[PDB]
Amino acid sequence: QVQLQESGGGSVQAGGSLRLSCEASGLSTTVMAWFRQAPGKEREGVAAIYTGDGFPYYADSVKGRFTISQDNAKNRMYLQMNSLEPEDTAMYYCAAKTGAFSYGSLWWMSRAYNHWGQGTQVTVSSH
Amino acid sequence: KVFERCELARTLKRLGMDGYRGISLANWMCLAKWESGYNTRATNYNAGDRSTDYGIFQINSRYWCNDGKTPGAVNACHLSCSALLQDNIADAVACAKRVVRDPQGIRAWVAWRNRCQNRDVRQYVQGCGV
Ligand SMILES: [Cl-]
Ligand SMILES: [Cl-]
Ligand SMILES: [Cl-]
Repeated sequence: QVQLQESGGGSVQAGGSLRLSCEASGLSTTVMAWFRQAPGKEREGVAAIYTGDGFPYYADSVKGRFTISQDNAKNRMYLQMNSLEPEDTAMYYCAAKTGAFSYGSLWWMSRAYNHWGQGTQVTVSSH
Repeated sequence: KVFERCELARTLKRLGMDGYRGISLANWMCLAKWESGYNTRATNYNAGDRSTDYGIFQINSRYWCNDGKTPGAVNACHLSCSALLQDNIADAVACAKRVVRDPQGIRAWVAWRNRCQNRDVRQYVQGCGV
């Protein structure tokens, strides 16, 4: 299968930044993503990136502030989180696919992913 | 047949192209756009080796499909090229999937390298709900 290992995370003040990384081992991935579970909200796709062509998707709420990228040499994906706001506070989870999206399955749907990281805490506080 | 943009997006999605070997639906769309303008009947003859490119992905008859008139032809997709000229693109999708299992992946197509790679391709799927 595919073992996912998350790194990064922590506490930061609004306007600041954090870089999350996720490394895959095992089967080769077709798609890697970050999901997040904010307090008092339902879980949610944050950004996704296709392993083969590097095409990225972003949730509306992080567009222009977050950047997802990768280094296939190291089977490693990165989420650069800039201009962080309190509402970005959440558990962030790495996710991966080893195949295509089924019809009706969108990049932001947790059901579309078969492999998950253990979750990384990110806490943003006001100034 | 000439597909409409979102019509084609949904169709390729249904045929399992979105994320196939890590290639996004957006890039497959850009490929179809810049190979044939989404036209299943498209053909391009290459007087240089007497081969022909067929269908929505402009798959070439020397290596990939059999058109019975290309010298030194291999039929790696094991398909009649005529199969790549049909309104239903199931066979074309399977052959395109085969192409990209080669080391180049989607870079096999020089139009993709020049018209898609390094360029905006989000425009091809925007608003389609795929
Ligand atoms: Cl695949
Ligand atoms: Cl021959
Ligand atoms: Cl095949």
